[PDB]
Amino acid sequence: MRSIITQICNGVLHGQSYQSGSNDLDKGNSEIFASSLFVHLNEQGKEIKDSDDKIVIGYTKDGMAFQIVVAGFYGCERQAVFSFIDNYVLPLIDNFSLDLTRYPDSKKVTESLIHTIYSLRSKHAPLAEFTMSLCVTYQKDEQLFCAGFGIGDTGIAIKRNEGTIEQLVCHTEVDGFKDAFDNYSSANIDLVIERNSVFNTKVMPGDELVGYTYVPPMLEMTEKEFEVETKRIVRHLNLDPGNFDDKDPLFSQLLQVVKSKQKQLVEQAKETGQIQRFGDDFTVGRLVIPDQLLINQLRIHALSH
Ligand SMILES: [Cl-]
Ligand SMILES: [Cl-]
Ligand SMILES: [Cl-]
Ligand SMILES: [Cl-]
Ligand SMILES: [Cl-]
Ligand SMILES: [Cl-]
Ligand SMILES: [Cl-]
Ligand SMILES: [Cl-]
Ligand SMILES: [Cl-]
Ligand SMILES: [Cl-]
Ligand SMILES: [Cl-]
Ligand SMILES: [Cl-]
Ligand SMILES: [Cl-]
Ligand SMILES: [Cl-]
Ligand SMILES: [Cl-]
Repeated sequence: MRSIITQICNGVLHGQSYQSGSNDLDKGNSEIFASSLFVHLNEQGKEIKDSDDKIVIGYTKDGMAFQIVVAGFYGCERQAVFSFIDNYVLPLIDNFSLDLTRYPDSKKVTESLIHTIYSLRSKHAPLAEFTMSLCVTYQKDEQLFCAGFGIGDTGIAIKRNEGTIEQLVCHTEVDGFKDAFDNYSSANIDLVIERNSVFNTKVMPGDELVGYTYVPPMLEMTEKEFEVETKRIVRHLNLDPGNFDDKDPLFSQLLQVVKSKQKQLVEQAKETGQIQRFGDDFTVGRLVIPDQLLINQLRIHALSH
């Protein structure tokens, strides 16, 4: 492949966490963390399945940064999902960045990419059923932008250099549905796209993108609820920025806030001394937007292989 992958996590073994460390190639700008927040207690309140999440972070051959955040539906399909991302999604990213540069309407470019992903999934990976968000940088008018999307329940937030956190891709919930890259959702792709997230924004070097699968739901807030005709309620869920401040990286603070909450949940759960079951796979990725010097260094690195 031509893209530079600086961090990748293909699931994590039951009972284990994964901490990627930094990659010197991108000066510590990218990292992954992956832990299960699944809590499963017997009647006596004692503790009793591999992760299906995948994150990929890297840079195109042109130095443009991307993050892909994926959560598979079913354990027995995890390899099909993981393979589909490597074989079919990753190779699209360079041309997505180039098209975003070259065409006027980022929304049309992104929509077209989503249709293409659904097409390839149906032609080449029927067992790859998953939710996914992604984003890539691109250069236009001597500025740097970031565009992408999310279908399903994964999220991407950004903490800007001055400290404000905003949501780029929300966790979308649709009454009675599970919108995803799957056979079911592929019957009405444009409706799925309109009720999930597409984004395009200006970014500056040092702005920090944080992608995530599942967070404990009391850490989110409802940014919007709306009715969709096909008579269904859609909710867009954001990371509640009240749990964060301006000083530390958002990746750092998310892991802290989740850990502290999960500690409370596990303690509550044990002390009820009853059956409890809740939580899911938690995987988080960090991508700091590169400056022009690193972008150049990456382009050169990609040439030599
Ligand atoms: Cl471990
Ligand atoms: Cl399963
Ligand atoms: Cl595949
Ligand atoms: Cl590639
Ligand atoms: Cl293209
Ligand atoms: Cl646009
Ligand atoms: Cl857009
Ligand atoms: Cl399709
Ligand atoms: Cl398959
Ligand atoms: Cl430019
Ligand atoms: Cl949003
Ligand atoms: Cl849903
Ligand atoms: Cl449709
Ligand atoms: Cl706030
Ligand atoms: Cl710069």
